[PDB]
Amino acid sequence: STENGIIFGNIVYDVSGAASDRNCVVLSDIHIDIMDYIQPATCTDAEFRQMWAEFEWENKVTVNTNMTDLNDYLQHILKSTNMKCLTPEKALSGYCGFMAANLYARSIFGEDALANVSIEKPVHQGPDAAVTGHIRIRAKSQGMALSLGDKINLSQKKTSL
Amino acid sequence: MLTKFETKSARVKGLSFHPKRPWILTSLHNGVIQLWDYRMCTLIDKFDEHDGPVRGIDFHKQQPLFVSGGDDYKIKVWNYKLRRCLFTLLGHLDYIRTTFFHHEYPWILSASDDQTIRVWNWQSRTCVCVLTGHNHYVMCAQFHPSEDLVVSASLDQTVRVWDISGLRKKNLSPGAVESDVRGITGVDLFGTTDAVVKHVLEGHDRGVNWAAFHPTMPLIVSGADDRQVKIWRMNESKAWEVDTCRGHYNNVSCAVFHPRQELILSNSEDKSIRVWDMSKR
Repeated sequence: STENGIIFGNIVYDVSGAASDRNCVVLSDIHIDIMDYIQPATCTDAEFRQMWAEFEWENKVTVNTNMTDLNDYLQHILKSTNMKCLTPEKALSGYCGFMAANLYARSIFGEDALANVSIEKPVHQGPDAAVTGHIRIRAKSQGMALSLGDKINLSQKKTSL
Repeated sequence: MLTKFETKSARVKGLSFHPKRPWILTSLHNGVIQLWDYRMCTLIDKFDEHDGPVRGIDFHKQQPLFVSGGDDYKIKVWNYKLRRCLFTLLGHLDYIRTTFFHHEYPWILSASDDQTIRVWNWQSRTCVCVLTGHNHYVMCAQFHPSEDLVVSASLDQTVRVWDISGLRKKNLSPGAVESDVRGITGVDLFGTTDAVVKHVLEGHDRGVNWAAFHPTMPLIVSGADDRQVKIWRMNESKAWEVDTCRGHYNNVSCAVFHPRQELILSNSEDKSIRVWDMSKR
């Protein structure tokens, strides 16, 4: 509880200089992010598609670039955000695949977020060590939504924070 | 390098920057007093001190507190931090421009925009000082070099510099040689705001918007109710010191010294801030 709508937290906080102390720390937080919050959540595909289109379209971020195949990479990202890819078609996340992966999640304060990311995928002189897949992010406010696309973008790779 | 935050609003007569904090406390004549402890781009509080206008802002001198003045005519000191009112007296027939805090017996000075300013004992109850020598409507009231020596700027077209006492105003002296306040080539006029020859300096320049002091010094840097903002040094007292500070188009509401910077910053009304030296000027 306690709604405060100061998004991403990052709200000023006080420790005060009020006694053996002349100053102290006033701080705003940072360090308060999304990837964690949302839990995986699920859907019927036809309805899904219909829905996918239907949803708050308004955010997307791109996937392109990493350190891994989207097998290990995808798993890693998935676990990191604690979120769902709804369903496979065996077409094949292996030989290429030339697979677009649909992901859904529902959070602790209940937003459902929808993705279709469509991605190249690693494999010798076939394709995938980048993507150039587009991550399409729908979350109700664009501001969190895009931000989520980012957040995930942060999540995507593994490097010096 | 960066102008971190910027929205044009507020119609601002009185102003102060936190010598300790990156606060700006701002007085509008919207009737508003505001403290924003400017750092986190956030206002702590905002009280429109009364229905009438607000001209004054001054420091208590401590760390984070305001002493405030409105057309209420009241000296309030309220601590933002402690969100409470320290000791209270209202004001005469005009608002409070400057304040200083002292403490033999935790003791107090209040500087005012009207008539008198009175300095009060709430401990071993006696009189430290009485200041008469103001009339109405003080634009910029000031502590001097000696902090508890002072200057005031008026819409009564005078300037007052006063001498105080621990039992009201007086000074004892007998050694000097000539004076720069008044004693050799050039010098600017007395005004009338009080009635003792300390120096009441002429605040006529259609009236004086601001007065600013030179710490050990008596040079003043001024805002004036003339295009002419006229600069005088009473640590010299030049001729072509009958300087009118000139825009292109009208005014020079103020022009000011920056403690550190040996410079003058001018600001005016053709849509402008005008840039001035004062190191070689």
